[PDB]
Amino acid sequence: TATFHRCAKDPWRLPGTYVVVLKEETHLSQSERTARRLQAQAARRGYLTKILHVFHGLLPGFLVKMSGDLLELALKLPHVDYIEEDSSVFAQ
Amino acid sequence: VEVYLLDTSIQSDHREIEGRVMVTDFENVPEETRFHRQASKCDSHGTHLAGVVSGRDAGVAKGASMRSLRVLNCQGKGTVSGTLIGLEFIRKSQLVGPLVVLLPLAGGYSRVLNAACQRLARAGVVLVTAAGNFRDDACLYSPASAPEVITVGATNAQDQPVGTNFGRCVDLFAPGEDIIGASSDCSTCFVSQSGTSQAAAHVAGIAAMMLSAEPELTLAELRQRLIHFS
Repeated sequence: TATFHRCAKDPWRLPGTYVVVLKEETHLSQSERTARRLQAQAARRGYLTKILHVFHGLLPGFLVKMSGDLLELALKLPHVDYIEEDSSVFAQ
Repeated sequence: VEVYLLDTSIQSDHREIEGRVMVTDFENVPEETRFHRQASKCDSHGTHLAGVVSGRDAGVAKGASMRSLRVLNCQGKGTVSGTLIGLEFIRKSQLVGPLVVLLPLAGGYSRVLNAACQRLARAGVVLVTAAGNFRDDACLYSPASAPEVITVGATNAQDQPVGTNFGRCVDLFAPGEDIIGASSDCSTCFVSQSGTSQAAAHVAGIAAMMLSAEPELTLAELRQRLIHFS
């Protein structure tokens, strides 16, 4: 049921870094377990991952640097609400 | 009331804003010529906007207390993830009076950036953002497209659109053409700049004053008053 989101403006996309947003009320301990499952499943498939940040307080989830090849796998993790590819913002 | 600014680095000791901005610990920017990486250039955008809000000679809310977070690099570029982590930093600071959060930046429509802004608005934070300078529908950009954020387009003295984004996602238009404000070229320098960032900073200054006079003023009441006085 989790969906993937990316910037519609192709020049502003930043593939390779993703915000994994977990369902509302997901506890910090579960966000850490979900990130650990992603890293282990990606390693079993021969991919390197790095957790850059763990979110808690505003939205639950984490920021991960990984190949976009892992998106189908990451979208199947049960606590995932949605995954968004990073993108650029600019001074107006 | 405090105005949080998520933007470039600031020249905090420029005479126009000296004493107003408490630079926070927050910095999350993407990687950075030598001329364009000098402090006077890195600091340009945020220093001008801190002046529009709080500046002694040219501020809308002269003397306002501000806090700055660095989410844009020397070229004015940031990421959705860095901006998100900055918004989380503000939420953590709030959990430990009224708050105005000024986001004078835009990217493409982002589900997570809109969701983070929505969570802050649900907690009682007043967020103000630039509509964007793409002569396009603001609903295609973020945080402009978030209904919980006050999205500000730019007009001139004759109420004509400055170009500015427009449409159903723009809550109001405010002055954004040739706005005189602090220039980081030198400690007493001033420069005129145009854009929806300047218009959003004007509205943040108006909001800060309204909230100082009426601390129990909610976002829903405030929003309609700002839209009316535009």
